[PDB]
Amino acid sequence: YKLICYYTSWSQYREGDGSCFPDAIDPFLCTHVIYSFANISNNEIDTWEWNDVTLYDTLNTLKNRNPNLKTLLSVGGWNYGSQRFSKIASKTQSRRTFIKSVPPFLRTHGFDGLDLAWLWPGWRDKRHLTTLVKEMKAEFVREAQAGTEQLLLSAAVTAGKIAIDRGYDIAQISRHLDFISLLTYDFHGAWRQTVGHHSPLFRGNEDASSRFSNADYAVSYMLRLGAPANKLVMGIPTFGRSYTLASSKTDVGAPISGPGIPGRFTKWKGILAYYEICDFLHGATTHRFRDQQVPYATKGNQWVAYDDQESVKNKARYLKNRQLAGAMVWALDLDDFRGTFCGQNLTFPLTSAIKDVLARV
Ligand SMILES: *[C@@H]1O[C@H](CO)[C@@H](O)[C@H](O)[C@H]1NC(C)=O
Repeated sequence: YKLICYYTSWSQYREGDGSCFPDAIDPFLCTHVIYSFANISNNEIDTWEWNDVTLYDTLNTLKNRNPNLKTLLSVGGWNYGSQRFSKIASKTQSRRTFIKSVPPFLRTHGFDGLDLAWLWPGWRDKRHLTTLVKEMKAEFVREAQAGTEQLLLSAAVTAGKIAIDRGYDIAQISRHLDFISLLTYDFHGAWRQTVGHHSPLFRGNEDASSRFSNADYAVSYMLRLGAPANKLVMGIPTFGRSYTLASSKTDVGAPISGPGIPGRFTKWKGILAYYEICDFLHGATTHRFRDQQVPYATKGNQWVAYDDQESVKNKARYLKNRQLAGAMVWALDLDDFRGTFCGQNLTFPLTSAIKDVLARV
């Protein structure tokens, strides 16, 4: 079973205890740690932060403690224009420059592979993504003849049916990819004017406005789309989402004035790290969507959907039962990485619960 964990670049800038560098990652936690994100500049893979070269180096030295640890670099993300990915991929010359540029850049900085994070191809892009992947792999195949062990290639895929049909030819890319991380935690559109959970595992009975909008839909659908189970990795979120409430209504359908106030360390309207969530829980009312098997919390005018040791465990049981290749965590800097907030001393409490479960019979 793989445990694929993301680390984010911009996490180093958060104040006081929120500051995370790759130094803090326990090297026996994950099987694969993925650095996010890399830029493309001059049609060529490239660093993003001013000091990525250093943080790459600090991450790749975690390999000294655990020589088996695999690392990847992720290209794209959202700060980065789909538009701009589209331009690179849809032309045979910009696509060629970029692909050729990737192996020596990985080798130089000590990575074992590439993660493609194009969020997200439009329908005109679908056929180019397929070509990118296909030719990117052939290049990793060509490079391996040089003696070093073959570079890994993975991709991050949205878990919403619409976005899947629109941008991906799953049958085709699964052939060349070493795994796919399914982004099963963006299932509650913020544009909706009500409460709701974003990584439910099951639809629930509550009403069924969408039956497609849950992890189990996403996984069965990829499998039916011809993604083999052994190349599929289910995404588990480590953060929560928050919404300010339009009333004292707090249950299914409860109306919303908008996103929740910024977390103290992440300072982003609508999102909270698990460590800022454990602190929010003090003085909160706690509930669990029985059917969707994930929790939520509320206090003052603030309502929060999130994952916990129990829901994270339960997802890991589900993916084993389904014989998926493993789990993906978003993300190491949003787990309680210091272990100081969440009562038990335990650091990376969310990621360790998964890890503990993956090891079970
Ligand atoms: C990424 O590359 C683009 C295009 O070359 C460049 O203009 C942009 O500023 C780069 N972004 C960062 C953060 O380095």
